[PDB]
Amino acid sequence: IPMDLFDFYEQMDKDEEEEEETQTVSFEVKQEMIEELQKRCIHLEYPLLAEYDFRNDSVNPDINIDLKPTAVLRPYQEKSLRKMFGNGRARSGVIVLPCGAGKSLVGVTAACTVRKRCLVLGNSAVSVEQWKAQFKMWSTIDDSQICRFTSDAKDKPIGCSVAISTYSMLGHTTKRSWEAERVMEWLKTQEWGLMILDEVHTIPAKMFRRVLTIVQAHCKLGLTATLVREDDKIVDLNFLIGPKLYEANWMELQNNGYIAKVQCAEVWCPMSPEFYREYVAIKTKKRILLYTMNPNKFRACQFLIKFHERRNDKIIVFADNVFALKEYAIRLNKPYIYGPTSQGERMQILQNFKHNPKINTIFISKVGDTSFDLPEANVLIQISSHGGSRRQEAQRLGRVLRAKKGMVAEEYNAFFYSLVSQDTQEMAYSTKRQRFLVDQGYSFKVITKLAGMEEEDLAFSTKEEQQQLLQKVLA
Amino acid sequence: RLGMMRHLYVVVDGSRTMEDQDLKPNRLTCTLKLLEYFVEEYFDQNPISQIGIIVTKSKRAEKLTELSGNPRKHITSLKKAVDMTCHGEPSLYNSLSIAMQTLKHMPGHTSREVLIIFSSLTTCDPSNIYDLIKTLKAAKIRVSVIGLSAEVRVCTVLARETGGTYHVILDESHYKELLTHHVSPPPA
Amino acid sequence: TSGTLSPLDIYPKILDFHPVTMATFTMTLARVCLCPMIIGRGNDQVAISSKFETREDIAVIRNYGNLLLEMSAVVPDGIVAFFTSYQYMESTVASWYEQGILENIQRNKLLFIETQDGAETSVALEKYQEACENGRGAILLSVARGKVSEGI
Repeated sequence: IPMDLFDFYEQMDKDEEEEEETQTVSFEVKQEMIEELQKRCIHLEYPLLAEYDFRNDSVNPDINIDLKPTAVLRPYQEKSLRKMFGNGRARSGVIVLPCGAGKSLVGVTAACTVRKRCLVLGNSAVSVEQWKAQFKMWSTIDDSQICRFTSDAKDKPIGCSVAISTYSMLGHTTKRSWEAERVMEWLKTQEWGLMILDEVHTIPAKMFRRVLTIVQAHCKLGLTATLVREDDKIVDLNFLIGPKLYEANWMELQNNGYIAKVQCAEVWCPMSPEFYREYVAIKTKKRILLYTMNPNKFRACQFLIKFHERRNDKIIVFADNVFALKEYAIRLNKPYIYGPTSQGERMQILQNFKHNPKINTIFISKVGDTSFDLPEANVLIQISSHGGSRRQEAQRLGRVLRAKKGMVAEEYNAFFYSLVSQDTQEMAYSTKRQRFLVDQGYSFKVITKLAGMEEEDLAFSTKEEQQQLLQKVLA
Repeated sequence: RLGMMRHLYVVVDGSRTMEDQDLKPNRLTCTLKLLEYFVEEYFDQNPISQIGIIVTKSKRAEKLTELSGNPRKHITSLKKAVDMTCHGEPSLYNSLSIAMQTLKHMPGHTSREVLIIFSSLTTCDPSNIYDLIKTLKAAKIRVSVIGLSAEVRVCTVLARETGGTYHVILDESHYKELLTHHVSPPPA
Repeated sequence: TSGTLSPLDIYPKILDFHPVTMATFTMTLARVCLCPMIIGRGNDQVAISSKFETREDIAVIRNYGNLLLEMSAVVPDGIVAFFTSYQYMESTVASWYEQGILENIQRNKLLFIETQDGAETSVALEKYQEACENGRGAILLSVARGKVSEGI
């Protein structure tokens, strides 16, 4: 019976003396006792099923957060917190929802419900500042106990939620990675007990994974929309944070005056003289440019901007590369936003795009993703298949697009487009993209021709024009 | 069946409440569609007879068909009405006064009848409706109401005082049973 | 007697005596009656704490004012809304005559306030029986203690 049972720590492992012979592990591996990774503590179901239990004799009895107030979440979010009360730590650990519908609120509520000494992990200071703005109803004495805790200073019991910090490892002041042995876990090194991760996909990377791996970490919750990069690490995240409690929030459940119905499309474009000579012959990182700048595909992108500006729709055009961004945008004479565009000029372009009926198309680089209060529109065009994550295409779509007036309860009232050059490595991403979006509940189709592109003025009207671009791209 | 001749004024509720999806597609669509089925069955049972069609909508009365002995006008009018739908609130007093004016003219041995399909709860008319009910019973104009989910007392008294036919309809099957009871002739 | 009294105990409690008991009518099925309760329908419906129901504006505005309007507009029949006091009644229905500009029901209902008059009471019952939602016993507000309890 476990009334005497010691349990300890060695470098990243838990060893269990004079044992109760617990299920699901090897025995006398190198001594009479059981020995697991720290990170295996998460598997509380394997003892719970057996009817086994354990005690935290290493406890520290100091004080904790109360945060008694409540707020109202979306109908699926409220169902998702209600499930978490239901399931408990044996059968909980991540939630997936867009970066534009209430993820900050799920984190402050997840900490106010769970109610333990908490450390909040985030990607960015702006997101700490959005959390703070969310959290003001549960903030103790409004503004006299909230503080930041990162590379310049630390103070107070709370802040953006409870104490927030960043994932970073540049040196001794880049907080969570550097501090990962001092404070954090109620059962051993026992100052705190609860972990809330915003942007949770960020942690399972090869160096970062160690922050999570080198503890027992009692309670853990993660929140994300991108969830994984193109190589799919996500089997690891079940171990590292916990299993996935939720994924859906389909626009099928929020149509009539609520968000958008999006017609999704992929566009297959043919390939014009000289560009495949050179695509086929070049194996280097330049070849990404011959498939993206393919003038038949540029003419589809131009024709599509013209159709939706003729109807006065608002359009964001995404370009994965600053070269591509500027070659498309300067030719189409639409503003662009990227890293080196300043805050003053970005806020002028974005205010113009949202409120000026003359400024209806803009071009944007990777800086939106994971973070850029991206503005509202009704049309999204991606010039390329990229290598950022099929799941980030759906986060980006979801956070940017809304219903056009009048038509707020129809089958579709917003539009997404991804442009693909036929007979290239750009095509490989489609059978995955297509399966992903339809599994996310989206109506998605393939457009393979445009015989009305043969009825109007567009660029690249000759071989000589196309040759002028081909020489510039090759250089 | 032959023995006497009937005059019947079909009155339909074209208020905003008739748009509702409670009774197939919506009440307006289900009622006009079954009412077309009734006209042909009543005229087949009653070869020497007449009907006229009135609606109450947007706080007024309108004549969809004039009083006549050819069924074709009435099914063509029920077809033409569905497109223009229903909005607003009844005008029952003005509809019983135009119906009265046509029915008073008719000779001694023919019936005087008003059939009303009712999905409202009152009517917009200022005029004193009780004076007009007293006048219907003197004139021998009989008024029947088929109501949708509704027993509001002035309508029920108005159908009882004029002859005894306030009925409630809760399905498309029950409404076809009610119209088919009205297809049935009077004694002579 | 009092119509119903089946749990029996309160009368012997009040008497400090133990009468002979008897149930002396044949009753009808439960299905002719329906006795609902209302409190909310999603997990975000938190405005009904009623720690100070006489002061909780958000709670009066939310399902107390809003559920009444949903139920009355959907269920279009003659329906009387009973309140615990005049002050609640006045706050819940903005009416023609509002206690503030900030009150949360907009729909044709009739009032039943103090200085009720025996002749004036009948006018409101004539209106409710005749037609429309509104009248005495119809879409009208009355405090449950008040005279409307005599009925017609």
